Amino acid sequence: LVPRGSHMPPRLQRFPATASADEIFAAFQEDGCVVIEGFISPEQVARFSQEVDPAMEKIPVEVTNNGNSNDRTKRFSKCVIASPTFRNEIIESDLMHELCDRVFSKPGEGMGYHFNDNMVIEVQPGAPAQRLHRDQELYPWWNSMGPAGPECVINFFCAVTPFTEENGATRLVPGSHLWPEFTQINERDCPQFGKIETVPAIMQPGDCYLMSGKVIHGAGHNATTTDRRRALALAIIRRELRPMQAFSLSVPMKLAREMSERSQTMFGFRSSVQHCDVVHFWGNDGKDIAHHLGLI
Amino acid sequence: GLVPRGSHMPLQRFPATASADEIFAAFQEDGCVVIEGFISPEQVARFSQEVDPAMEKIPVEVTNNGNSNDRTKRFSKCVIASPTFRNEIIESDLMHELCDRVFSKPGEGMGYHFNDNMVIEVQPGAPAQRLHRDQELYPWWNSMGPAGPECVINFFCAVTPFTEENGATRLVPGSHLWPEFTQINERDCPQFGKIETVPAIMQPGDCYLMSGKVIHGAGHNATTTDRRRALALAIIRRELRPMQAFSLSVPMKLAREMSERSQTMFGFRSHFWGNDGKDIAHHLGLIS
Ligand SMILES: O=C(O)CCC(=O)C(=O)O
Ligand SMILES: O=C(O)CCC(=O)C(=O)O
Ligand SMILES: [Fe+3]
Ligand SMILES: [Fe+3]
Repeated sequence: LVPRGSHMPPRLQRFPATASADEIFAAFQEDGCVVIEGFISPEQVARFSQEVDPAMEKIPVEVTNNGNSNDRTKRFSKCVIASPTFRNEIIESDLMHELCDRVFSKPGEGMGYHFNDNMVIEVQPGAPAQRLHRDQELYPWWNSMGPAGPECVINFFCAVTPFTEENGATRLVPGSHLWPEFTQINERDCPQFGKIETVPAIMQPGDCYLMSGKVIHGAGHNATTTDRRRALALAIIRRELRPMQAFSLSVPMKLAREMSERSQTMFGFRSSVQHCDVVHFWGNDGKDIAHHLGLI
Repeated sequence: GLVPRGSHMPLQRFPATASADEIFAAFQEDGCVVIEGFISPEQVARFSQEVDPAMEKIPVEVTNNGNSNDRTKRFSKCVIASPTFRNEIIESDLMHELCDRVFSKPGEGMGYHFNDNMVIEVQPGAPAQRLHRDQELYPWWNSMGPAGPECVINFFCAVTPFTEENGATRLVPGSHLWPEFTQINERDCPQFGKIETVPAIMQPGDCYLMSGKVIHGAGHNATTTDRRRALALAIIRRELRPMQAFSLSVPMKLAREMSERSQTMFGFRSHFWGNDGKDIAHHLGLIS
């Protein structure tokens, strides 16, 4: 695309949502991130945006006097409550669960993952760029295991409205999941500070990128005047890690009863069973918590 | 003069009235430490009585299969079953004092919450448990070695007395400072078979605070009638998932009677475990 002799920026691989999960996972392993085009259908993504739009209108845009604050970005996590399309269809992506199993699920131990968050992230016009970071920084000890550590968290980060370089599409650093040392990206700790090359995740509505918690990234500057850049972050963690949202305590049981068993597991309405040499996480005295809740 | 001069020397003891800094210093040195009278004598007796009808309804497995349920009863509904547990035992200021030093960072509130409230009662004849570190439950933790942060700690309280014969836990002090944290088996542990233990001999109300990095295991209960009953207060970093879904099983009535700090321990109160920017205690009806 660029004239010969031009520097070539890093490559984000792209696959259709009809590609095999093995093909997409291979790219995720090589680079730490990969675009899945059509992850959500344009009709599903439009119904979702319409369904969460009243709640987004009620959230005020926060403007502050520190640019390093990551302001002018609306954030909304009650996707299940607000959106039938989200809870009936979006969280039922088999391709999403196929990839989560290839990341998180251990032999004969059931689902190895659950939801960390379901966040609509709408970056307002003029919002400053977000600091470069790894998402596993949320679990502060994880970087110390280096690239040899297991996965903490992954994110299916979906374009709800278009992602462009101008409106603040996430800037990603492919291959940063393989750097020898994982530090915070600051002047004191990161030798490459200020010299780190990123690439934007350009996406159409319904596209998503799957991104390892080991990948350096940061929301871009929204340099536009009118583009509210809407995203949906499906953040998925190991079953042994604590979620950012107490979904089982805020999502009503009426909606829990309508969930598939794997979706109840995702939100903590149903337990999981790990094997330690010769134990339930999130259980109830040896039983699945789903018994006590009436979920059978 | 603690062992005969010339002999090989083979676990410090403090009273609950001692300072948390003194108990924590020994905890840092050895990875475990006894706190005598951690729960008052009348409290542990009320507790034991209060959970005895729960324990009598637990059938005993006689399996010879080598897992931790072979002739060992385990029960986790201590808040539901015991007023003494939820009203007094969990409201120990020292427990929180020590939890703050293990887990909390300045300006960030409580850095810890409950993993489990488990009554463990080793039945007569139960084989000894496998040697393990409690942080094996979070399976990547050993890979960080002794430089890694603290994962889980356990206030392991004697409910009936612990003897060398009825199955008192065998501890390996200082195993939190070994250079490699491995599984403790013949295949993975070069020191297997030569690992030196000390038993945790305790009266009712005593406990030992143990680090999740310390190797240990329950002993064989070679007796005929002694059901060695224990109470394990497993506490984890706030970033880690509990083994019990306490905020879904403990009724809202009892949560309303908890202090703000106990609500946080059970997840009735929230960073992590929030509700779309707000404390989950708001939606639950727990903030004034
Ligand atoms: O909004 C974006 O594009 C990035 C958001 C993000 O990376 C985060 O919130 O951790
Ligand atoms: O019962 C004991 O003495 C030890 C039990 C224990 O360590 C466990 O179940 O994790
Ligand atoms: Fe991020
Ligand atoms: Fe143990």
